[PDB]
Amino acid sequence: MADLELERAADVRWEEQAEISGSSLEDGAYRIKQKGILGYSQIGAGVYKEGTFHTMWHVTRGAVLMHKGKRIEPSWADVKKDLISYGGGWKLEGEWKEGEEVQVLALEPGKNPRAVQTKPGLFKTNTGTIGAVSLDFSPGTSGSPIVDKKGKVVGLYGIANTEK
Ligand SMILES: NCc1ccc(-c2ncc(OCC3CCNCC3)nc2-c2ccc(-c3ccoc3)cc2)cc1
Repeated sequence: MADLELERAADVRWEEQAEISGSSLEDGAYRIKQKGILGYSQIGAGVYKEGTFHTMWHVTRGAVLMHKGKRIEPSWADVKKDLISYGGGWKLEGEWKEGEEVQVLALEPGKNPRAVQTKPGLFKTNTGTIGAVSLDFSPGTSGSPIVDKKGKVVGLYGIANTEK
């Protein structure tokens, strides 16, 4: 049994002086940490909204999450979409405009949370036109929330569906 814990990194908010383009319980952004003999290790990042924890399927892999003294049990998951919901249905219905710049609240392992302002790449798909945000963060930065100018979570780092 892998020991997976949640650690709050910061508040989820859009930052006006973020940093732009390239060159890279309650609510908030949490890191996903696994207990190891070697030491603690961050394999993912998660978003906590309306009492529901959202992360990537591959970070959690369906494993139970420990937060404080209380355990966390997954309600819903979608392996093809790489999304896992803990304690409630998916609460993140926020959509990208497809025409505006976004901020990724990156939570790289061992590194302070930072907001970076970038414009997602756009490419066609059979389902719909999808925005792609691709950066050189460590793997353990997967599940880092992506927000619009409104400060709503438009996607999780790892993919950003465009619906205008
Ligand atoms: N681990 C990275 C990754 C990236 C994209 C997909 C993927 N691969 C294929 C795919 O197909 C589109 C389906 C939409 C529902 N109907 C069938 C097609 N979608 C997606 C997808 C779409 C949206 C998200 C997302 C992130 C945060 O909030 C939503 C994550 C992954 C799978 C793994």
